[PDB]
Order: sequence, then structure tokens, then C-alpha cells
Amino acid sequence: LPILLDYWPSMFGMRARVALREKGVEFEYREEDFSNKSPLLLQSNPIHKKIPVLVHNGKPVCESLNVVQYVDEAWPEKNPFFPSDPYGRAQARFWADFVDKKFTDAQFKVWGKKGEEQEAGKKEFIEAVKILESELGDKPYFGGDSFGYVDISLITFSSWFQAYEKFGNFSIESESPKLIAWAKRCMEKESVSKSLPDSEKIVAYAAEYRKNNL
Amino acid sequence: LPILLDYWPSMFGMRARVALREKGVEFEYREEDFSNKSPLLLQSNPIHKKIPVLVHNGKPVCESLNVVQYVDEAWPEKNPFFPSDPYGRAQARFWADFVDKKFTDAQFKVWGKKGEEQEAGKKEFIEAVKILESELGDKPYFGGDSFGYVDISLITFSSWFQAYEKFGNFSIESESPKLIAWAKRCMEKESVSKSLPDSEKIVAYAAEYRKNNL
Amino acid sequence: TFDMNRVIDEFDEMTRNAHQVQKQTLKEILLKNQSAIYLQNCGLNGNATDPEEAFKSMVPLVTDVELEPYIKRMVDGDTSPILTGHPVPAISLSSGTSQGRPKFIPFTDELMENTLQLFRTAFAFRNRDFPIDDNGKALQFIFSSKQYISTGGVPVGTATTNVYRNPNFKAGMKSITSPSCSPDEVIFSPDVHQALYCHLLSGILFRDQVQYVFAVFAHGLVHAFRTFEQVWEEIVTDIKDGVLSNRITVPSVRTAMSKLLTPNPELAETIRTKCMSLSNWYGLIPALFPNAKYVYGIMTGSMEPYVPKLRHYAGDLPLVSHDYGSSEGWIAANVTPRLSPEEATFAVIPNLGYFEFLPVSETGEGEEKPVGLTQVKIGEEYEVVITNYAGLYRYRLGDVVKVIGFYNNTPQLKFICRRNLILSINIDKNTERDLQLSVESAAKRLSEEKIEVIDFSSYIDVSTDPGHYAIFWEISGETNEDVLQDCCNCLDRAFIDAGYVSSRKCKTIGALELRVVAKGTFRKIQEHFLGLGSSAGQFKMPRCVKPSNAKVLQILCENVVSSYFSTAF
Ligand SMILES: N[C@@H](CCC(=O)N[C@@H](CS)C(=O)NCC(=O)O)C(=O)O
Ligand SMILES: N[C@@H](CCC(=O)N[C@@H](CS)C(=O)NCC(=O)O)C(=O)O
Ligand SMILES: CC/C=C\C[C@H]1C(=O)CC[C@@H]1CC(=O)O
Ligand SMILES: CC(C)[C@H](N)C(=O)O
Repeated sequence: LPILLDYWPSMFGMRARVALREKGVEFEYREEDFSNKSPLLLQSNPIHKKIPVLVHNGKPVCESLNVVQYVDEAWPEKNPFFPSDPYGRAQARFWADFVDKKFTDAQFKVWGKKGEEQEAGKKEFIEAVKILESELGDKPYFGGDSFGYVDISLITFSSWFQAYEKFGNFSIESESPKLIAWAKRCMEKESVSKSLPDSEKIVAYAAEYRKNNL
Repeated sequence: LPILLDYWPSMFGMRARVALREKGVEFEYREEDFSNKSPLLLQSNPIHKKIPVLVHNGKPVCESLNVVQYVDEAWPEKNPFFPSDPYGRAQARFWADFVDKKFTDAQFKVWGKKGEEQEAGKKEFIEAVKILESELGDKPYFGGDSFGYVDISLITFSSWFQAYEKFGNFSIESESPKLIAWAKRCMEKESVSKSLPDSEKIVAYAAEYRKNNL
Repeated sequence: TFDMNRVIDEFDEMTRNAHQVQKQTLKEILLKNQSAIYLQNCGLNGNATDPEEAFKSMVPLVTDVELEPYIKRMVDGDTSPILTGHPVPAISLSSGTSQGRPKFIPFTDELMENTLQLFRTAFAFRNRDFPIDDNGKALQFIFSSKQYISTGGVPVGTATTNVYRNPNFKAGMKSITSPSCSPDEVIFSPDVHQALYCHLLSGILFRDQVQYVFAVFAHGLVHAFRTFEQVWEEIVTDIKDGVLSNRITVPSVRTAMSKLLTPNPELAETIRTKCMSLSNWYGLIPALFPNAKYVYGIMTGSMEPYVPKLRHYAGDLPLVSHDYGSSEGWIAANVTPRLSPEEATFAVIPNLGYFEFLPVSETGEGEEKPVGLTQVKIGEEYEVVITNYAGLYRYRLGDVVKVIGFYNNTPQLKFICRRNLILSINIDKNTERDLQLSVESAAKRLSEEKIEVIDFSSYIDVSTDPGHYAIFWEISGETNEDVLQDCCNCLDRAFIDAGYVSSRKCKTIGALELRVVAKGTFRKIQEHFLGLGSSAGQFKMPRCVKPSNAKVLQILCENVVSSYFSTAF
């Protein structure tokens, strides 16, 4: 059994749990204390000391996109996250990185900041969301005909959409119901219905992170 | 014929050039004036407007590391950059992510900024080249038993090594030698020996950058 | 940006680039749709190099019945994406009926571009043949006043509703239409029959510089001119005193006419002296605006017979035929509009879908496989199937078309058609005869007012507890609530079956709501449908709505000219 060192509000951690559970893999979930990080995480990651990291075959694999690609690659016989063609796995990667960087910074300043960046970031969020709806054109999912790579990349950001609708104070549903409803399309599936923790609690911890630092 | 959108001192454009030339493609380079980003680039990435851009079947392939695995997958028969196991792939990808974060930014700090910013960047890069040195351990390369994925990723920084040594007024070699040492080793590959421009010029572009923003 | 010459050569070479632009459009449409579930079931994934080969041989053809549940699943609370992707901002309907039940179809902003772009063209071909003044106006008997919200809290709507109050309508159509007579408020007036009256009044209002009259259909025109025919004495009077007729009751739009109105007595002397000299309103369309370059609308297919009563209205003024398309996907444009209605044909526009045709060539019908768009045979008739942004993939709409010629490398289509008809049996009934009889029974309470009932529709609403059916109505003129309330009772009192007797008397299904709608409503489901991309077999309106109906539904809620739940019961 593979061991997951994760963080319950971590969306990237949510990437790993969604992927492994999206297949048919039985794995053990471990809560990390970032004040008291397990001997397992420091011996698995002595540098960034980051989650998520999964040990399989006595081997630690770290980074969310990297753990998930590792999942596709180690158990590829049922539900592939990738389409068969080079350019299309390339277009899941292109948008994986998009969700991962510019989109994840924009959202990070949504829940993590006050004033100027909060607002201009609300923009950014409305903008990046605006592009991702556009290229998807009309796909129920993302990375292939079923649950994909870039969809697991973004679905974890469903459990923060509601935090973003209070601190960013928008309704991306009433300016783009397209996206959260991928997310709720994707919520009919059990990798999302039992991996992504409760929406309210994310709001709680997002607001409480806001409480702890000024 | 593969059309690459490149920029003479792009470590990232070099990632693409080293990748392709490492594989076995005959391709064409076009030099960019980022003041006038080309019609076909502004069609390739109308928002980032960023290179390297390799164009195949009339489909733009973007982002440096995205572009080099593109290289792997476009011609999968002769020169693989990854080894056969999913684990090793994840470690190489892991370490490619390493090259791209604290390492790139720290170098950006050592030649691009000064003073309070500078030494922060200087301890950061010596730290980086040290974890680096530790993981290079012994191996001729990085991402497999031969010329690898991330070999491509970080070799292209070794022509900027000169600019780092001079503005830093350092010597990144007596603190971590096997690295630069591995780098002029990696210079013998015809992929990097002909894709990378001269370092006095690269130094000089850092000098133009510096002289502009003091 | 709208211009004449540079757009049309793009299009000439677009029309000659016919095959790559659709194969591209198909491969666009696949690359934007790689994630579609039915395709997983079909075996698809991306680029390949037999993709068009893989497509026509691996993905099966489909019907309204089979498509209902998927786009149904999109709409009801599960906001979830299926045969398109993105839960679409709107859903559409198809004329005729899915074994008699309603069908659902996804709408994306792509369609809005489709609308705009082919019109950007379309105005350019007609203004080529009928050049227009850049400071004039047009009379538009057009409406988009209505917006319901589906059972899932999801918007699903007509081409109409979706185009005019789309955020992109105003900026986009501003450079390709002579400014509308009507302030948009009266266009989206909750009462489009009082809005009509004001609409005909609006186009009547800025006539001297008016370049054309328009409706999608010339029956939008002859019914507008049969509406016109029903209302201009009162039009003199309401306009004369600078006080609008007491016929109008809606205060937001009444505010819109009051900001416009003041007392002016000479002018009436005039209107009355013109329209008289005719022998019954032959060439009225140039009477109203002697300077309209044309009368624009679809004039082929299911309704050749009112081009003559409109020619009758239009006189010797040229009668110009409208381009073809729908919410399901647009097809073909008359890039030579100067052509007569009977000989009028329309050329396909390239990136709005990927198109295929089933031949009728054998007897009836024919077991042969579809051929490509440039592979169609001249003079011969094929039925169109559609692959596009509207959630339809090699979809058999069910309509037979004739090929008349080629505009450079692109073909010109003809429609001799009318009804896409074979039916089957259902569950939105309450026998169609019963529902028609319901309207008939209750509507003669309105007939006491010198009124007839022009058309009707319905809706099953099972979000509410209990659920209630919603009966819909288009009448020829305005009246008061008491009689309409009475009317709803009679619709309840007219479904004569033993069954729903147990139902509503037990109220396990809650009281019938009659939302009476305003004029042009069922005219717009029509105006939607002949233009629809297929063939002219597009006119049997579905009469009662399961949750799977869409074109009549956005129409239903916001033009509640009144809405009532039965006081009996
Ligand atoms: N980009 C990396 C870094 C992730 C990262 O920084 N994660 C946060 C939690 S989501 C964390 O673990 N921070 C460690 C800390 O607070 O020092 C990844 O996605 O794994
Ligand atoms: N993450 C990028 C790094 C590229 C980068 O920094 N590119 C610079 C080359 S100097 C660039 O193209 N900047 C675009 C601009 O500022 O116009 C990639 O690998 O594509
Ligand atoms: C393209 C503009 C969208 C609106 C379309 C409607 C009109 O403006 C007239 C009909 C047309 C629909 C049709 O051709 O089927
Ligand atoms: C009016 C137009 C947008 C469309 N054909 C409809 O009637 O729905």
C-alpha cells in the first residue's frame, strides 16, 4: 500500500487523492503537521519538504502533477488520464500548467490577500477563468473523453470556488456557470465526492489563515 | 519542417534547441524581436507571447519543458530522455521542476538585481548548486543512464555561468565544482554545442540589462 | 469591423476553401470536444490521421429521443456537461417532435459568433445589391423579451432571447444594422403584443430614412401587417394626443412611450389621407416607408403562400429572401440576395459546423451512406445531418433539401419542404386534440372580445410542489385579467380525460398555471424554425413541454403578460 503525505486543505494534495482514487488503487492517507513534519516527509523531501508525496515500492514521489502523472504511468490499464496522441497530452500539459501557475496565483491572491491585489486578482480570476472556459469550447471534462489530467488539476479548485465566492465575492456561476458545473459534473464521481473535503471547512481555514497573518 | 520561435539568450529557447538537436530533427530557427512578436507567434501564444515555440503539423507547441517532452514523444524510437520506469520519470520531472523555481529566480537575482536583493539571490544559488551537486552524486547526467530530460533543462544555464561569476563577482566552482564540471562535459553533445550562443555576449546582455536599470 | 470589399474576398476564398475550413472546423470541434462522453463510448481521443475517416465510421448517427436524456441531464440541477461540454448558457428545441416529446440542444457563445458573423456577411451581400444610408434606420418586428430559468437554475433559450440581450448583441450588431426603431426595453417588454403595437409604431416612427422592413418570415411581416391591419385607428389616436391608448398596461414600457409622447394634431390628418388612396393596402410596405430598399425575410419552403400576400403588402418593392440557420447550427447564405423567392438559394458558411448529407436517391428513402459537402450532387436532393457547437454530432435532424448549383467551390441549397413528419406517441398529453380543444374551449371567452386565438403551447413544471402544467397563449389583442383567469379554469376544465381528474382534484399535481403570452411568441418559434439548418421541414410546433423543451420555454416566463394559478380547485 502506497503512503500519501498530504495536507487536508491542499488542493494539490487533493490532486493526488483524486487521481489514486480515480483509478482503483487502495492507499493509506497521512496527515502532515507543518510544524512537526513526519520523519517520512523530511526523509522523502529534505529540500522543499512539501506535500503531496506518495511512497510506492519504497520510493517517494513528490509534486501534485508529478504524483498524478506517476499514477497514470504506473497503472495504465483502465481509465487513462491521457489521450493517445502526443499533441493532445501536450494540450493537457499546456492547460495543466495554466491551472497550475497563472490561475493558481490569481486564486491564491483571492483567498490570501487584502485590498489592491485582492481586487485586481478578482480581475485575474475572472480573466483566467474566462480563458479556460473559452478553449474548453464545449468539453464535459478536460484531458480525454472521461475524467482527465487537467480536470483533476482544476477540480480540486472546486472546493475553493465557494471560498472565492465570499472573499473574491463574485459568482463565477452567474458569469460562467460552465466551470463550476464541470466541477459539479465531476462531483457525481466518487474520487471527488470523498477526496475533496467539505466546502464549508475550506472557507473556514481560508478565513482562518486570514486570521493568523495580517 | 519544424519551426522554432527562439531568442538568442533564451535559456528556455535553448531548452528547446538542445532538446530537438539532441533527438535528431533538422529544424529552422527564427530570431525574435520581442518588441515585435511575430504574426505566427502572436497566433501561437496570443497572451503569454512567450517562447520557445516549436511548430509541428501547424500546431504550436509551447513552454520549454513542455516542448522537450514534446521532443521525446514526437520521435519515440531512438533517443529517449527518460528511463523506462515511472518512478525515474517522476524524479527527473521532479528535478526539472527544481531547475525552474528557486534556481531560475535566484540566477535572475544574481545577474538582474543588486545589493539587498543580490546576496539573497547569491546564497540561494549556491544553495541550489549544492543540492544539485548532491543529487548529481556521480552520474554522467541526470535523467537516465545517458543524456537526459533535465540534462537539457539545466545545461543551458551554464553559458550564463560566466555572468553569474562576474556580477556576483563570485566563483560558483570552489563551492560546487562537479556541477560546472558536469556542464562542460555536457557541452560535448552536438545538441548544445551548436544551439547555445557565446557567453561573452550573454554576459554582455546581462550588462545591457543592468546598465538600463540602475 | 464591418466593411464591404475585404470581408467578401475573405469569404469568396472562404467559400472556395470550403473543404479545409470544415475539416478544420471538424478538427477544431473535436479538439474543443475531446472530452465528450458519448465519444468515449465511440472510441475517440484526438488528432489521428484518419480522423474524418474514424469519425464517419466509428461514431453512430442519432435521434431526438436518444439525445433528449443527455441534454435533459444537463439542465435539471445536475448542471453537468454531456454531449457538448460546458453546461451551456442556453438550450434549444427542434420543430416536429421526439416521438412526440420535446428535445433539448446546447447553446454556447460560439453560436452567437455564428449569428453575428454570417450576418456581418449577410448585410454585406444585400447592401451590395441594395446600398444603404449610414444615418438611417430599419423597422424590426423583432422580439427577445423573455427569459425563464430552468429547473436546475440553468438558463436555456431561443436564438432570439439569446442573441438580443446577450452582452455582445449591442456592440456587435450596431455596425451591421440600421439602428433599431424600438428602444430595447419595448423589445424586451414583458408584453410583446403591446410591444408589437409599439414595435410597428416604432418603425412607423422613423420611416423617412428607413432602409427596409423586416421579419425572419414574411408571415412575421404579414402577421405584423395583419397586426398593423388590426391596430392603426387607435394608432392615430394614441399618437395624436401624445397619450397612449388604454390598451397598453405595462408601466416600464409605458414609461418608455411616455418619455416619447406629446400632443400633435395636424399629423393625423395626413396618415389618414395616404393609406386610403390604395385599393386595400396593396404595396403598403412602400406606403409606410416609400424608401425601404427591401422587404427582408425567409420566403421559401413551408410558407411560399404568404410571400404573395406580402408581395401584396409590399407591392412592386423587391421581396428579398433570408439566409438559413438555427440554434442547432447555421448552414447557408444567399450571397446573391437580388434573386426572387421562388428561385432563391443560399450558400453554406464554413466554420459553423461540419456537414454531411444522406441521399434520397434510390426510391424512398434509400440505404446509401453520406457523402461530403463538395461531393453533394447538383439537382439531387439530400437530407442534412449536422456536426457542430450546439451539441449535435452527425445529428439527423430529418429534412430533405435540393442542390441547385455552386457559388465557386460552395453549393447553393433549395427548400421545397414543409414538415419533418413522421411521429410517434408520447406523454405531453392529454391528446393533442384535447389540448387544442382546451385552447379552443377557453379562448372563446376571449372571442367575446372580437378576438381569435392565434396559437398555443404548454409546460410541465415538477420543481414545484406539487407540480403544475403551464398553458401558453398567443391572442390577437389585449384584454383584462378576469377573463384570462376564467380561461385558465376552462383549460383545466377542457382536458376531458378521467385520469388527470384524480390528479388535479386530488391536487397531487398542483393547479394549471395559464401564463398568457404576447403576440409573436409562437411566431418566433416559427421564425426560429424555417431558418433552421436542415430543410424547410420545420413547422410542427411541439405543443406541451416535458422538462426537455427549450425554445418555447425561455419564451414562457418573462413575457408573462399575465400569470395565474386557478382559483377554482
Ligand atoms: N508547488 C509545490 C509546492 C506546494 C506547496 O508549497 N504546498 C503548500 C501546501 S499546499 C505547502 O506544503 N507549504 C509548505 C510550507 O508551508 O512550508 C506542490 O504543488 O507540491
Ligand atoms: N516559462 C518560460 C520562460 C521563458 C521566458 O522567460 N522567456 C522570455 C525570453 S527573454 C520571454 O519570451 N519573454 C517574453 C516577453 O517578455 O516578451 C518558457 O520556458 O517558455
Ligand atoms: C444571425 C442573426 C441571428 C438572428 C437570426 C435571425 C434573423 O435576424 C432572421 C433569421 C435569422 C435566423 C435564421 O436565418 O434562421
Ligand atoms: C429570431 C431569430 C434569432 C431566431 N431564428 C428565432 O426565432 O429564435
